[PDB]
Amino acid sequence: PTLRWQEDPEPEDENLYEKNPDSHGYDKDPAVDVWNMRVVFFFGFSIVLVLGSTFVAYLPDYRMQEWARREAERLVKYREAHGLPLMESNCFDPSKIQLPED
Amino acid sequence: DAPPLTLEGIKDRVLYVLKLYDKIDPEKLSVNSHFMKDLGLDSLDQVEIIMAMEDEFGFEIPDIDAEKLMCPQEIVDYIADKKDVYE
Amino acid sequence: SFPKYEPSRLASLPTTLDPAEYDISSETRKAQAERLAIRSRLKREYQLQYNDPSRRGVVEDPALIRWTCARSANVYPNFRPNTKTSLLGALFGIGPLIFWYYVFKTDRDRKEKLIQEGKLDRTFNISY
Amino acid sequence: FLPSAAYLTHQQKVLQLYKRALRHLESRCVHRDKYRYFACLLRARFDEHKNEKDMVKATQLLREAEKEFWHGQHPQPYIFPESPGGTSYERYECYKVPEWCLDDWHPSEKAMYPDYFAKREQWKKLRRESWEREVKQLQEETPVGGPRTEALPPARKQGDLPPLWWHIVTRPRERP
Amino acid sequence: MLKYIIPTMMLMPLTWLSKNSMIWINTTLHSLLISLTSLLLLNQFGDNSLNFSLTFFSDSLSTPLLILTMWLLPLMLMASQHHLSKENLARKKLFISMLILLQLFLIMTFTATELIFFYIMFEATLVPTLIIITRWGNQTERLNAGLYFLFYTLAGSLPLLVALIYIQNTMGSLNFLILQYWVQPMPNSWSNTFMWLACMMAFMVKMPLYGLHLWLPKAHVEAPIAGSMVLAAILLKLGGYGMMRITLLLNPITDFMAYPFIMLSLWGMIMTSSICLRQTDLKSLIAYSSVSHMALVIVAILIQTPWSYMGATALMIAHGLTSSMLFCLANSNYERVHSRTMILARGLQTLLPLMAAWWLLASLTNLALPPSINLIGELFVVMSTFSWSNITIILMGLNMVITALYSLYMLITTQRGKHTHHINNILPSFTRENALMSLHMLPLLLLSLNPKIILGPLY
Amino acid sequence: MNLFSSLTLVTLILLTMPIAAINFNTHKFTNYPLYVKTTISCAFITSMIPTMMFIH
Amino acid sequence: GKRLFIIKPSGFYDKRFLKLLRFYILLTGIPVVIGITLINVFIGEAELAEIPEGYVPEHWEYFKHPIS
Repeated sequence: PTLRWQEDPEPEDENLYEKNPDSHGYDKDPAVDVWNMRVVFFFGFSIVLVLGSTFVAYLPDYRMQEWARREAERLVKYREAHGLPLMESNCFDPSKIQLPED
Repeated sequence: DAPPLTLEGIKDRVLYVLKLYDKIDPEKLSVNSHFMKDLGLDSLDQVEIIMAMEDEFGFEIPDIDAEKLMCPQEIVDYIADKKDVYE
Repeated sequence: SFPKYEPSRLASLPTTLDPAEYDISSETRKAQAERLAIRSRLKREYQLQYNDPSRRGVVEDPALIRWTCARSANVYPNFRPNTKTSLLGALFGIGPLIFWYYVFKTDRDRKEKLIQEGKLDRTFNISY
Repeated sequence: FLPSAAYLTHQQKVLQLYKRALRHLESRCVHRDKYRYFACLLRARFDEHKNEKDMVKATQLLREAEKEFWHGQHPQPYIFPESPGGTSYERYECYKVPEWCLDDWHPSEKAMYPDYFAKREQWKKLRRESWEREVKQLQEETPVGGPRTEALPPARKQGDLPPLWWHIVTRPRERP
Repeated sequence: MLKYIIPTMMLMPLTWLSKNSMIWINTTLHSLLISLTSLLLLNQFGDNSLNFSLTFFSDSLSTPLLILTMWLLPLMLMASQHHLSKENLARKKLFISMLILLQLFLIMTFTATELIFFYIMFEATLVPTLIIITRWGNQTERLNAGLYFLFYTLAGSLPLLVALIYIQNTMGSLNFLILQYWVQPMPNSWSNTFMWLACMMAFMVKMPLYGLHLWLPKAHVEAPIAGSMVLAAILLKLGGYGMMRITLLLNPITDFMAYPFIMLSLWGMIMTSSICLRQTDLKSLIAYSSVSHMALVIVAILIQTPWSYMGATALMIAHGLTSSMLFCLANSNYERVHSRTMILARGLQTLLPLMAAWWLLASLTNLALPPSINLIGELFVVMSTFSWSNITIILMGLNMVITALYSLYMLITTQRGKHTHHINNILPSFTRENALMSLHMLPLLLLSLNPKIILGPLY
Repeated sequence: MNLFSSLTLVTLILLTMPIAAINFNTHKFTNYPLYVKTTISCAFITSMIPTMMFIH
Repeated sequence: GKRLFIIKPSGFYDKRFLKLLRFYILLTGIPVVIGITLINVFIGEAELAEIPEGYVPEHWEYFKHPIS
């Protein structure tokens, strides 16, 4: 003697195939789905992925890497060629330091 | 590893091993026989026969069936079920 | 000839040596009849809603749904804080945490005091 | 736990014991001749008191038989390489594809195999043509207010197919 | 940086004044264009950060996360159809513009300079997540999910504001540089303990730490796929980014006051990897997986080694990609059967014989197969914590074992052994889900080749 | 030796064509088992040489 | 009169996707690799000299590779 509802019986399971056997991703509009495929590849791989692969495969020395290689090369060659010990400890000059006293 | 089984062939192999069995005769050995009516042998040696088929062909048959074969034709039918006998 | 197969929480008791299967009263016959009847009706409903040629979706078992809703969402109702619940809660939730806490204090105070002495093997320990 | 009735019986219970003990005696006993000897010995041991008009002493001897069996089984009972438990256990299940597929193919490949799909389509029309009336009338027609069995009657009425047969007939071929 | 801000704005009236079968191409195409546009950013070098204005700047912590955001938007926007294409046009447009405003506040948040501005953009990151998951939460408790969500995030993130205003009017302005160059150490009075506790506890809530992870599982099992990917990847690594910055201040008391949180994180990492071994609701296993990886993140943040921060940022980016991918695969399976449960949908090595390739690939990244980034992260964090103590490797290795076993259980449970053969409705794989998998797992392997980009400031 | 290093690195890299081959072919080669067997044989004959140089 | 009929899931949609993927990466995988091969076979990398006396460079004229 009661129902509490009035709506459609749910769901309506649409196979997105069985009206298009050629169909790509979304709903049954035929051509613009092919455009979706073509844009998400051709502007998603064909312009993004391989160009990003080149662009990050090399660029300059990110955080000064090979600069540091050759700079350390020249500095250690200098500190061999002038006798003084390589990598002096006490990186700041002890003449320009002032210990507080007791 | 697939020689094809066929219905005449499975009939011949099953009747070969029944005929080799001792306490039956090669005279009253029919395809449409009974292990209960006319061969008259007991349930015990009936399951010895079931053991012979399992040990020849290489697979168990379950005890839901070994109650209820009781004739050679249904034996051939049941290995036809397990093997799906067409080429 | 045999010590009669003491069971466990792991070793299942097999079908043969129950020995309750041999005291068949009429109640066990009654129970096995009704249990077969229940299995019969459920396979009937399932097979009719399994072999429909129009039935596109899945058969949507209420048993699995009922188990899942019992397992996750029907925990927090229902509950009362008992002695057993509170006791096991503070044991298996706080016990290991506070134990691991004290042992890492102990290891860290050892290593801090020991390198405060300076006699540790950090002659070259750069990758800290 | 079986589809036909509510229990095995005494008879088939003893029978399954005899099958198991004979199988374990295979798994214990190589060389096949001493196997044959011990098999006839075991058959004689069941022949000693086959003909008890008693029943309660028979089932007590059944229980003591199960004790001396389970004491004397094998660590690897010889399971066949087709049985569950065994070496196969749906071994070539890699290709046991159900046949609700193969209709969701692109019509290029439905052009690749034409006759098969024509006859498959008349199979599905055979199914739907006799689905409603005969099958569901035969199911809601015969049984008791509860079904209380797991068998089902055949279609002895006149013509067409026994009910509820599609997933029985259309199965994998067990060696593809 | 306004060169990135303003086309992300102007992608919004785009979506309004396009029509049916016309919004989609514009949004997706132009969002990919913005992805190239921020691939242009990565210049960052040497001495310091790089300053995009008197107002914006980029640390090299912020560059990979920012590029990850602008990568993850078009993927998401393709991913969130077929479960709403049959709803109305106006509601669909509102959905797309909601995500674009979301991305806009995420870029605002990652390129912050002032921590107060960071806080405003933190909760402006919050409010679209709420509206998406509540309006399309798609199950009966999306109510409770949103409610738990917003009250945990605000009521944890509320006193963080008070602590930052107090620091503002005790140490001048709040550039990250003038937070640096002027920070002086602060000793162990109890006010310092509460101030540290306020800041670190708000971001602890947003990671999650272990005692506050039941924020998470409702807020991912009852979300749509877009908000789930957003929430997992961008929001959890956003919380980690915040703690990574503001841990620059208050180093002289973090040692004395960091002991309970590490131990909470370790025993909770073990417990969370254990609790995702036995649950149903396959969608939630990825959520508890995410709590496991974030617990390892928190271990890496509270220990303060440069080794630890390198491992932390790599673990951030790799787990973001893994979890976002794996959520998208679980949505594919739920589009197949209307279950969400684990033990139901089975088989599928036979059917869809290349969906399983993507399941295998993501499952082995979540295993941390070794050339991938996630092993780089986990390995350096284990190295840094073993230099922290000679004992913690029991916990890390046992995490590795249980992580292996639940991840493999996800693989071979639902997609191995036997189809239940009363399914008979699953379609062969669309091009779209294959495209989504392709957009996840090309950059993960491409960073697996050359990973010197994604390591942190302490490179 | 340039011969030594050259032959060892090509014993590596000969095991790298066929995976990329059927990842890139999509026209199902009938000769695929024969192909993998013959590249393993060629890797063998390249690997016999520098080991004998090593013992030499 | 020997052969049987296997039951496959499909080949169509799967091989169509992979064919599209190799075509749409390869359509700019090929000309870029051709381009960079022409770059390091014609245009030169760079040379390793030092700072000329009183001639400040650009912020380029600093790097080995010409595309960088």
